[PDB]
Amino acid sequence: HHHHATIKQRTLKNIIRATGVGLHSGEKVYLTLKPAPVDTGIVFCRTDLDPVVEIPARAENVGETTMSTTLVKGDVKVDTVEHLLSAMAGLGIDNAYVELSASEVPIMDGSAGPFVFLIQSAGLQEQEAAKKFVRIKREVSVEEGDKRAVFVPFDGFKVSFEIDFDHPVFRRTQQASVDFSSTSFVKEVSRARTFGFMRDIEYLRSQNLALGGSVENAIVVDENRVLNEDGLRYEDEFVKHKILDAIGDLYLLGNSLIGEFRGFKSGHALNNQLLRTLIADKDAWEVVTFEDARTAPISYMRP
Ligand SMILES: CC(C)([C@H](NC(=O)c1ccc(C#CC#CCCO)cc1)C(=O)NO)S(=O)(=O)CC1COC1
Ligand SMILES: [Mg+2]
Repeated sequence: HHHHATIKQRTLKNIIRATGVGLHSGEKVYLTLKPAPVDTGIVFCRTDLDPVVEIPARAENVGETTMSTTLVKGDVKVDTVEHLLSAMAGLGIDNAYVELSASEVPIMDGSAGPFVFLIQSAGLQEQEAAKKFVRIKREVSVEEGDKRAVFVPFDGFKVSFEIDFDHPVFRRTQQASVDFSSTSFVKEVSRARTFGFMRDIEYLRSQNLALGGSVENAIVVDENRVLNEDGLRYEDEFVKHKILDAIGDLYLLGNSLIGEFRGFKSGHALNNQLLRTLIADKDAWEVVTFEDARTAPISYMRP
């Protein structure tokens, strides 16, 4: 028959298994993504510990936001969740358990591409409960110096980002806007790899960071050019990756957004400051569901 269909929560149809290396720790890590019940959200599970330590991927659990987005509970951390969370958000996955055998999510090829491929191969499962969205109803802005991150009301979901690197590799706009109620996360953004400049990578290594980085999982830039012999996947890959990171960091809200995000030189730390300010300002957002997908401002691929 023909009639209104609620937009439903989604989990995984099948389990996903992957093995990789942490970008910063260099450690080998085994990843298992599992389906989860309605209203679970995304939950990270350190299965190398006894007992297993579980950390919901929510803004309140964000520890340090230095080089990557890190979740903390007591003395236990899960590092670099942003790229996997970007894949979850981009495919509309509400509920899943993410089991990790080590403290850091594997970096894969530096983008969300391998995650979206593994998830879409396994397939998604719609669940018998309405999907909840957080709708921006007032402008919310956080700044620190010359960095800015803002939420604005928008009947859809749209992310804009601008970076301002003074570096010969950008002699480029350093700006991109993507409307995901219109274009596709998989198409526009998922394949954008992380990047680092050699000067900063050298410092990071001296601090026991970036230990797993290489041309196999990152765009590596020296003082003048990209060192990866096979080049860039997009002419604006750097700023597309900033958008990927933003989508992942924003999914620490625990629900998909109906609104617009605008980032100027933002990063994990300011992104999370923006989420904490939004959450505290309950006049600026509300939780909504859609009983008829045909009238909703957002749509999703077939599962
Ligand atoms: C883009 C970022 C937002 C971020 N990437 C990292 O932290 C990172 C660090 C090291 C490496 C590496 C390597 C190597 C090698 C072999 C040669 O020896 C890659 C990526 C991110 O994607 N977070 O999600 S960044 O902060 O701008 C990254 C700075 C550092 O310069 C710019
Ligand atoms: Mg990143």
